[PDB]
Amino acid sequence: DEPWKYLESEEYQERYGSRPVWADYRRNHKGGVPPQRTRKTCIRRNKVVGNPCPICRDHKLHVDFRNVKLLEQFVCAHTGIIFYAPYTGVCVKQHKRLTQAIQKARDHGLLIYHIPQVEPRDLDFSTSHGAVSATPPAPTLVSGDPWYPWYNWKQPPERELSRLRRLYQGHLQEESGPPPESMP
Amino acid sequence: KAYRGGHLTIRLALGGCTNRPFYRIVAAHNKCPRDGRFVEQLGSYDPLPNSHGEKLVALNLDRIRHWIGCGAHLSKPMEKLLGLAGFFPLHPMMITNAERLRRKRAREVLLASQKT
Amino acid sequence: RKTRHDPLAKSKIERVNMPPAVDPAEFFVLMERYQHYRQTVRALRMEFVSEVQRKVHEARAGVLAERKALKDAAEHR
Amino acid sequence: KKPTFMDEEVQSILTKMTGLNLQKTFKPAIQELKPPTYKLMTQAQLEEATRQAVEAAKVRLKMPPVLEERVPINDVLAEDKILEGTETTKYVFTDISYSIPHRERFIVVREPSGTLRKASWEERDRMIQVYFPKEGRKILTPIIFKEENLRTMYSQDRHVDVLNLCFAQFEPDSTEYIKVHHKTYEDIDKRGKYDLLRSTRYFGGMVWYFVNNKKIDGLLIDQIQRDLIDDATNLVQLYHVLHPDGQSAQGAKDQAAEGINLIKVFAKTEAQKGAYIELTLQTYQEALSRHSAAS
Amino acid sequence: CRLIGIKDMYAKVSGSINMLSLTQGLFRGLSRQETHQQLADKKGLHVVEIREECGPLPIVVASPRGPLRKDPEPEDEVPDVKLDWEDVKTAQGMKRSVWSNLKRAAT
Amino acid sequence: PYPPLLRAMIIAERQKNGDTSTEEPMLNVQRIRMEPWDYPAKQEDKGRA
Amino acid sequence: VRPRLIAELARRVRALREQLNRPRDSQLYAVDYETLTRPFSGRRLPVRAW
Amino acid sequence: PMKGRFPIRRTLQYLSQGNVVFKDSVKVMTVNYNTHGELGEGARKFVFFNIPQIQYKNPWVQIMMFKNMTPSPFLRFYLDSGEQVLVDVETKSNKEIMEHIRKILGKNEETLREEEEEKKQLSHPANFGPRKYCLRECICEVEGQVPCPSLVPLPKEMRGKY
Amino acid sequence: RSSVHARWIVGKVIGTKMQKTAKVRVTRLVLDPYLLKYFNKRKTYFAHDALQQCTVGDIVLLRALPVPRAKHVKHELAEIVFKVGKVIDPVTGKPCAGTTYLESPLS
RNA sequence: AUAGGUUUGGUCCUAGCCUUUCUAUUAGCUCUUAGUAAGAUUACACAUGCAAGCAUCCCCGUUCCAGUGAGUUCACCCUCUAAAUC
Ligand SMILES: [Zn+2]
Ligand SMILES: [Zn+2]
Repeated sequence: DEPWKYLESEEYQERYGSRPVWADYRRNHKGGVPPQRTRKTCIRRNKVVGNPCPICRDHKLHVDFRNVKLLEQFVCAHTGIIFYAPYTGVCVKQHKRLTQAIQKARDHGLLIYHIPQVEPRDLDFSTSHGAVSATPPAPTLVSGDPWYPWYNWKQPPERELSRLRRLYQGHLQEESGPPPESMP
Repeated sequence: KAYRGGHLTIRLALGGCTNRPFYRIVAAHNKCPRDGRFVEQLGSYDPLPNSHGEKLVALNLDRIRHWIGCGAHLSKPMEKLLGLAGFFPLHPMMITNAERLRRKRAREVLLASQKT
Repeated sequence: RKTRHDPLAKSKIERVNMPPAVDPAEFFVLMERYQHYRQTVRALRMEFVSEVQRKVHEARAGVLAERKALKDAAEHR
Repeated sequence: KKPTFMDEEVQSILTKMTGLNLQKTFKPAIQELKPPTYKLMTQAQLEEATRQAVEAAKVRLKMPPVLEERVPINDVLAEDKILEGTETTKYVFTDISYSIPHRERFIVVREPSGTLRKASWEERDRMIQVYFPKEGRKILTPIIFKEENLRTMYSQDRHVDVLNLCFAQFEPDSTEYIKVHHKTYEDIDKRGKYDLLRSTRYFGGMVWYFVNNKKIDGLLIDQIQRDLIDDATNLVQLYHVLHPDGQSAQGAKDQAAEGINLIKVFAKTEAQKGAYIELTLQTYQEALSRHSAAS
Repeated sequence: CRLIGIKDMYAKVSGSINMLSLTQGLFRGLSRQETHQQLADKKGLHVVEIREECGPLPIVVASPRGPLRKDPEPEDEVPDVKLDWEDVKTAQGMKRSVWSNLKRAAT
Repeated sequence: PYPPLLRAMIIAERQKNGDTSTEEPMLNVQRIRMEPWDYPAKQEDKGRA
Repeated sequence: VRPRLIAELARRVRALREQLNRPRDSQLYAVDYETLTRPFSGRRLPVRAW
Repeated sequence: PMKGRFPIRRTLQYLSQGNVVFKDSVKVMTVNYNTHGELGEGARKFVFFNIPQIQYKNPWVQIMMFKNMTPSPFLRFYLDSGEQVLVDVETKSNKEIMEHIRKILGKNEETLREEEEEKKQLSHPANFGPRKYCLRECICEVEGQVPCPSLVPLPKEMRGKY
Repeated sequence: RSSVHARWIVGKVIGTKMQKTAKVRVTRLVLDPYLLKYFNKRKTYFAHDALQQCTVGDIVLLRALPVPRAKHVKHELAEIVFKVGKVIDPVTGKPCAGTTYLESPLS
């Protein structure tokens, strides 16, 4: 179950050698150009297809982020690009799993890849901006008056209230009421 | 086209999928389709929460100022969001709905107190 | 949507457009909040209009524009 | 006034500490490969090509600025109690613009308390990376900047690339950048692969951190083992400038020391393994006697 | 080229694809290659390589075994070389083909 | 007063362009009139159907 | 461009008919006072004016 | 092989490898050159090699070439203010003519970079439109944010299954 | 200013059979994009001349008009750049026939 | 195109047709779930239901959206400039 043992064991160098795993698979197709996709899976239900892919033909070959020699076998050596499924021979499912293993090993550190030297994001590196320093506080904020004092409820005189009632009587709704202050 | 009568409008344009709204702040004519010719896209507004959760929005404030100076008519969610920003005053409608919720929650607190 | 020559339906041949019931103080403070908000956004819009006009005027003819125009003419000659 | 990192004499001597190995600076990396071009010249044009390669190496080896940490900003612009309790999840506003600098743009947060707080440094960097993306930086913090990952990759001897990923992800004034850089410097002081950090743009920051927080014994050791003797004398000089109230410093200007004697004065005064510095110095002087007899 | 040992080239054939002329033309070209040492001995100057992978670092490959010529090469501006229209078509991007860059098997 | 983000904008840009000038940013309001919901318009700016 | 003479003629005579035979305010703003329905319009009046 | 003596003159990198970008004052460029005589060889090579590059980098300037009608080869430039620049090119080279016209009526490098900076001002990153114009189409792509429903299924907060 | 697209054009006179009008042939260079080669494309302009100074075969400079006069007359004569036969060399401002000096420049 | 098959008693050359690749519509046979994109062949005829109201009377809008591919160089740039928003 735990990988990194078969790859250093004896049966690997007996069946395969210094050659890669995929150096023996030839996909069967209508001749000339192969289809520009492999099968989606070799293992349908719990049965294997007639010509298994290099990953699917050996159940011992487990794939994860710690299986670094397989991962560097399935990624190129002179270029930092991953081998595609028509090039290698693995399924679409196995290609997705091998890719996820590649980037999981890449951000877990157990795989070699090139990182370019990056130029600094900005030119001026000062922190003397109003967005990255303090600001002179508002008069309301040094006090506690609400900003834009027309936000506060202020009851009109009942003369204006009765003028409103004279305008919009008949279909008049219920009465007034000041806001509470603190939510539950 | 020509659009006999009309004006520019800073508004939200839907660009998401089903059960996933996303809005783009654009400068479009009022008489054009919602997802159509905008003269320029001012920013972005995601109302959905992030994994951390912050409901994103970005505004190109100088070009917003430019199109307001050119005469763009703001739409009701748009002055809602600019008031929420602090580029515009807070909106009387939404502080009034805050007030309506004040009184509604006061009523349910009183009713629950009578229940208990 | 409909055009000017579409016949109206019967449920809109008769249908009353009943008015919302009006609350007094929310309505009055709502009018005051509306007039205050419209006044301050009118001020902000006037400021932005003046800013755009100033930008156009200084781009057309400021001091650096005349400076680069005279440099171009002198370099040409 | 104490000379900071960005001064002419310290920059020149730090350049000499770094050194220029062309075969390490311009090195074959595993990227996409294009067929190579071939050119046809004399010895003089070959020397001109090597000079241009040296100048390009200097451009590539221009030194990133070492800067102090930033104060965690907590500034409430406004607080709207009427807004408090209306919405649930916060709102981050960004002035994206195009010509404003990134440390000049304004980004604010509105919370369910009604507080219009200016955005923190981490939220600031995340929103700048979202709306103005730079290559290499991801807004989610990489899992490679965790203890076991950095340990494994230090064991795989990848410290230049630690500093590369850290430069790509974190701004130099950030606490995470500061912590990762000093943790890498502590690991390289524990084991020590200064040659693995030579001819790279982090050598000067490493030397600056060590002479500021004094652990330069291994630097003297590796310098006089690898015959970087003018380099070692200049490093003792940098120490004497940066700490002028040290007994190394008054002993040096009392004895008018100039070279290997400056190194000896330092090792007699404050070197924590000064017996081993003297032992390496006298073995080096035995080697000097050997090749002087050879000369 | 698996029999020879060559691993990385591109080859396009045209005209008549006859096997018995194809193989003989292949052998004629590969045996009438010029190497960098012979090139350097003919011109009298250094042979250098400039890779995009390494950078501006000049990598000397072949130096003359005799004297070094001291007059520089004549920089013939706008040279007279016969280009290929398929190469120029591919370089400028009007080579529209549904067959060229197809994902095939190994080698 | 100016809305708080714009207040931050303009006080920031003035202390970048030089003089501290810590007065509160005010703008003229009495220029704008206060015509309420009563004011009649013009019939030729209007028009009969 | 082949001219649109008949369209221009229709426009001109429509403008002339609108100018000459315009409906007047008497038959425009009349009110059937029991059902609040104006003639020639067919639309009644809003709830704030009954 | 491509037809012609020098096939490099039709390879779209020679054309966008010429250097003269004319100012907005000039409208007509006239090249009077001599087919014979050892002194007009620079003008002949300038007509042969550099006129396509000049026309490619200045698409709206009318370039007219004239044959053996005057005993000396010269360039004339007709400029919108009304100017008529004369540049004799007898006993010169094509590179000399290129440098001369780039100095006299060529736009400066700083002006070209400023124009290109205005184009990069037009190209903005933070906008979210289609891939033809912008860089990302939605924030369904940016990690952390809730993904697109097609790629990742949404939880049952969605409508219908409320 | 002018609503005419062509501000300054240099062309050749074809015919002078219209009163106070000259028919001028303007030849621009248009890139054939497949061959990537510049070929002359010709357009006929109608220029206004008040003095009947231009004969056929002349090389003329035409300026734009602020508003076109006729249906096609959108340009006016600016100068007779090269009169037929009697060609004054402008570099050495001397009369010449072609490739030779009718009057010697060392006069 | 990394090309392949096919003229002949046989070879070489020129040549056409076809194969190998990808996408779309329809037909046959056969089909488990979940999510998401997209969804008359016909500018042929349409039963029926709905799609334009608002609003203190005036106005405004129904001249927009939505649809279709019949026709077809009325779409782009410059000059001038009328509605329209400030
Ligand atoms: Zn498989
Ligand atoms: Zn999506």
